[PDB]
Amino acid sequence: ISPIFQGGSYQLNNKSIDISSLLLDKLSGESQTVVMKFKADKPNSLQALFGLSNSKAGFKNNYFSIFMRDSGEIGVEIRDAQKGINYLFSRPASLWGKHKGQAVENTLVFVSDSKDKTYTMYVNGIEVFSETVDTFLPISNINGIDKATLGAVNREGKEHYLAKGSIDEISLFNKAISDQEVSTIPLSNPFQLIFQSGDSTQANYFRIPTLYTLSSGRVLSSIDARYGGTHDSKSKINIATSYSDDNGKTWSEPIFAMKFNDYEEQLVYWPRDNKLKNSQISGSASFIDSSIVEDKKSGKTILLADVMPAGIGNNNANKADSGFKEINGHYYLKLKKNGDNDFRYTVRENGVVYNETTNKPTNYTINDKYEVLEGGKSLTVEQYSVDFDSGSLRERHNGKQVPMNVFYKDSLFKVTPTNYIAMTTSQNRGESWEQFKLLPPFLGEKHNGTYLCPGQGLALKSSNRLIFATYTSGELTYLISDDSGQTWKKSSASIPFKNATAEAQMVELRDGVIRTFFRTTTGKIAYMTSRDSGETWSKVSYIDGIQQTSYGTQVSAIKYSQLIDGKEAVILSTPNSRSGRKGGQLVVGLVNKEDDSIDWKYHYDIDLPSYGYAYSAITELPNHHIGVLFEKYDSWSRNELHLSNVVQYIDLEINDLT
Ligand SMILES: O=S(=O)(O)CCNCc1ccc(Cl)c(Cl)c1
Repeated sequence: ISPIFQGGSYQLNNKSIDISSLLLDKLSGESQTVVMKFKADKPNSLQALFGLSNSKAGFKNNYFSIFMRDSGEIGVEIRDAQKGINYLFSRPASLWGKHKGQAVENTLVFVSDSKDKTYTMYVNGIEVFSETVDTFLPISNINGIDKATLGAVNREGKEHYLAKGSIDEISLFNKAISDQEVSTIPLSNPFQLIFQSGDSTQANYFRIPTLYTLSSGRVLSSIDARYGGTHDSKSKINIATSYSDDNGKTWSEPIFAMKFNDYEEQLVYWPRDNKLKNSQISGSASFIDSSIVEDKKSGKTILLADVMPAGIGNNNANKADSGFKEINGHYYLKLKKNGDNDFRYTVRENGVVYNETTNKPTNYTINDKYEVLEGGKSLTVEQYSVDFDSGSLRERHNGKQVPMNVFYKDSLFKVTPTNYIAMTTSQNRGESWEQFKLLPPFLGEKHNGTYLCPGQGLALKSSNRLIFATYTSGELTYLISDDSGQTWKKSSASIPFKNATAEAQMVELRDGVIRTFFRTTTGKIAYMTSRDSGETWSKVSYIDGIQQTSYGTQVSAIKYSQLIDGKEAVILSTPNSRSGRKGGQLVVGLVNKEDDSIDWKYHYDIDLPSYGYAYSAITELPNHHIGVLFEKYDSWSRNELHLSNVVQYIDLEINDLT
């Protein structure tokens, strides 16, 4: 249907615009849709875009408003004092501000549906909230409404929540338009989604993006598909991948690179209220933090991720145990059987489960998918599904049987409750992945494993050498392979931090010269340099000119293929802020050939300083553009947990950055 009101090019310069005469007598019935295209690249701290209000003395709490905050949060209020109703619905990190230096046209669609008693908000083609109430309040049924306002709310004759921005288009409809109709509204998005709610992963949330450009020109991405809200393990998390064959313009339907099936892959709306938001899937095995590299020699793509057995995160990982037993320089995965107090079993060659107390082998074997077989027959466990139907999280059997895996809660044989690193490979550039294999311990029998640095591994240009950075307490532990990842050795590099989340990414400055940039606890990004392709490492220095928070954020980095201002260049991606994960930047550094020092010359503002930016992935696309896949929200903040579709991808050109 057509709009009851349509207007455009309104400039909101800290002065509201009265449209009461044009709009109020048009409103009819109890269901309404608002469609608004607006820019706000210099918003006030808290501002209303649109208001319907009773402006009379004594009715200051009788109004409907669409408001935003300078954090990028969008919301509505719907208030009527006589009815005793004060609704506020909102979601953080729903907005764009600027892209390539230009103000972004956000497309907002608000649906107020009296039939279903539901208020739904979409921004830029993303549903950010849908709220059903017992007692519905039509937005124009508020007692004594006498003003329709853009850029403020009129309360008792004064302008509240004054806005700075512009409304290029606004339309209103006396109908709650369907999800279908909403999907046909044209958008002006500066970004795209690779992974998203409702896709093949069926995860409602994603974190920890990666990007890597393959030699064929295919661009590959991996990511944590996170099911139990955005929480780090313990949770259910799979690793998913998607690729683009047209320089990032379109992306394949995701597949899994690493997956467990002890819990159903469920799209769940995780509670965001303070009482329940820390609910956590607590009995699922999980993966977390993936990293990708390509091997020139074999042509294989290699992907590593951390692996957790059921119930396990870094918080409760058996810190004193690698989970392997050493025998004659070889390492065997330990196993505990149902009923034993200790781990009296190991997995030997060909997956033979072996009893250690009596050195007898068993009739049990572990296959290649880490599944348990008895006498060659595959054992099963009943799968779990989760729900909040009771008003709190329940995890329960769902009637479905799945292969029994040693990482599962219900398994006859269980691995040690600690963190492992898994490896998988693809021989078709991400069209399918092999069953994963555990990497061996690198720091000994009684040391728990290191933590993978998410992002990229490094394929040295002038050799077959492959390197994946990992971290543990007191050091970076580089994993090095010269045989297409069939065997790995470690190279330890001390860092002056204990228990840091020292997420590190590498660039090859020139042949055999590696600079690693890493997250610290000091508020500055650190780096170290190797000049012998990763064998030995320099002391730690720090970058001036970029700020991080005390707890730090992952930093991504690449060596750009083309010279800039006649110099070799490196590009870093990180938030730039000592306050939160916001103020995303790409920082372009030029290498000084005299000494390999880096002059950080150009800073590109990804979006507003106050808008969220967290973990990130950067790659040079085959056409020399820059692809960026990043968490567009504050993934540390306890207020921005469990948001859908905030991991987003943009395309940039070098001239945009400089
Ligand atoms: O808190 S954030 O800095 O956003 C993410 C840190 N995640 C680190 C990490 C790595 C591996 C595991 Cl298993 C866990 Cl639980 C946490």
